[PDB]
Amino acid sequence: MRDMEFIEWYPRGYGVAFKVKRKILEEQSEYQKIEVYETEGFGKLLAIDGTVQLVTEGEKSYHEPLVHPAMLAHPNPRRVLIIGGGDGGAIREVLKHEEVEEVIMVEIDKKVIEISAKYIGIDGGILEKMLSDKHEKGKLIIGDGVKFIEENSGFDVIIVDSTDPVGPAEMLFSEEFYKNAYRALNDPGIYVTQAGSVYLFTDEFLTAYRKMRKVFDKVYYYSFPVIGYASPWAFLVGVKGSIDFMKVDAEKGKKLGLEYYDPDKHETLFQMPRYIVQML
Amino acid sequence: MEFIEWYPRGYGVAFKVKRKILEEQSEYQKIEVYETEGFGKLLAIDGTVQLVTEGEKSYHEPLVHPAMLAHPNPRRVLIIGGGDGGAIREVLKHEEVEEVIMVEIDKKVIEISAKYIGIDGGILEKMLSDKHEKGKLIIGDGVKFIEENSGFDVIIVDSMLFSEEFYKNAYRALNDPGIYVTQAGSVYLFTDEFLTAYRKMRKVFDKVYYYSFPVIGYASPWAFLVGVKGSIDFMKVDAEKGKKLGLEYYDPDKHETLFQMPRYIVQML
Ligand SMILES: CSC[C@H]1O[C@@H](n2cnc3c(N)ncnc32)[C@H](O)[C@@H]1O
Ligand SMILES: N=C(N)NCCCCNCCCN
Repeated sequence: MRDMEFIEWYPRGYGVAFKVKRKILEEQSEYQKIEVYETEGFGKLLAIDGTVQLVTEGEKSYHEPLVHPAMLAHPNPRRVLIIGGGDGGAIREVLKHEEVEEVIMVEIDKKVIEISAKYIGIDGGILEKMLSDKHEKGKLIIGDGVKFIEENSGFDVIIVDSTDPVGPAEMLFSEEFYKNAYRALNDPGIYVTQAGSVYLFTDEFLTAYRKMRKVFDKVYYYSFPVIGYASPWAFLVGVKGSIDFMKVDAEKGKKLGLEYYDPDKHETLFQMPRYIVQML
Repeated sequence: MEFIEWYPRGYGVAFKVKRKILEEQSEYQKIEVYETEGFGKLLAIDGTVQLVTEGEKSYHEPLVHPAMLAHPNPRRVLIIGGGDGGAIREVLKHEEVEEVIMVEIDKKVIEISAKYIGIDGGILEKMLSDKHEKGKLIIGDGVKFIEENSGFDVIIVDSMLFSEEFYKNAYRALNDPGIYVTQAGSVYLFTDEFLTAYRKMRKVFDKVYYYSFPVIGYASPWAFLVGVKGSIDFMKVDAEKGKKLGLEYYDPDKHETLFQMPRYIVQML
């Protein structure tokens, strides 16, 4: 092979591969291994513990479906909480909603933020302001999201944009966490989290769904073809109050200028292989 | 050992492989079979994945059933390509089918699939001997075939098959009502090809539809295009007939979710 190659291997021996121009950096923080590559045709790739977090040319296919469905389904998302999202893509999308007054971002690994702000740069300067407490609506907090949620409440929308549930993110998918998360939501409130590869992390998705189903008033599932991840990726939604996640404010969405998630066709967001639906 | 198919922009689909089973150069292309570690056998043509046996239904179901279930009475069906037999197997799951003609250019693909892949449930063997009750195999070019054949309730393309002339003939070959459906490539990596086909079909068919589905074995999602003749509303399918199929991937009860498609692509139509 004349050029480099980055591959993330998934269960069953399936791999997502990218031709790369070079490796920009590798750093071992106290929590995980953070790496950055310059891909041949998808911009920069950020990886944590060998798993793709994003590719700069395509990351909107993940941040849009992760953020906007919930934000557009909530009648008035004024106070938002983001757990993880060290790269700033999620908060960037959240801040597109005028109703937003405050967004608290809890990241456990500050190195991810520093590295993203310096080498990824999809946040459009948001992370730097966050790092120096100079952002008007965003407030950065370095710590574990599980602990935070155990001591904080009052959120219209909670967005969990963490790594896979293995390292420090594992408890973000625990029964007790969902209890605290539900309690932390306002009425009406909405909780959303990425839930793994539909086809290869099916157990992760099913497990989290059943746990959320025992806590939230209503639990929804959906999927979206995320560029850079085994496709498609699943998302789980937990609602408190009278929120009809089956409906979103299309007019507010039109103002977002989205490229991937289509709020006008919100009903198509719920695609899911039949065999999996039958297991719910 | 690994098998990787590379797509535009250096994106790759990779499978860990246990062993290579066969390599044969037919008169048309190079055909290879590998046994993967966790996805069954992989049929590769000129280095491209035709299918992996543990996942191919994720492609053959959405390719076939939506159109078969949207049509009021699919008695006579045409399939262009589908040498692996996955499509014909799915078509024959519909009781209304009285005849299905399969037109394949490379006989070697059929023989290798029948012997080394075998997802077709023995259908290919019968057809290779001209002994299947409903299916009829024809070795030739689908383009020339549709130039002189008509009377199909459903036409499925699973293989010049995206030219306006071809689409005109395909439309003429359809009964009224009739449905034409074709796979249209990787949504994200072959966007231009998908758009080009969509536009040519719009100039020919009474109604044109598009949809996508998460396929295992290829850069996902995969796009599909539908051309209709007559009063068929592709946005509706017979859910009751769908239940009898026992599908694993395509969900007839949630047919509205079949039309997922990235926003920027819809805007370019
Ligand atoms: C890279 S985008 C997602 C982020 O989630 C962060 N993360 C993982 N686990 C937790 C946790 N328990 N609390 C807060 N943030 C987390 C990771 O450090 C990563 O930067
Ligand atoms: N195996 C994987 N590729 N897992 C990806 C985990 C979900 C994205 N983490 C957040 C990164 C984007 N903000």
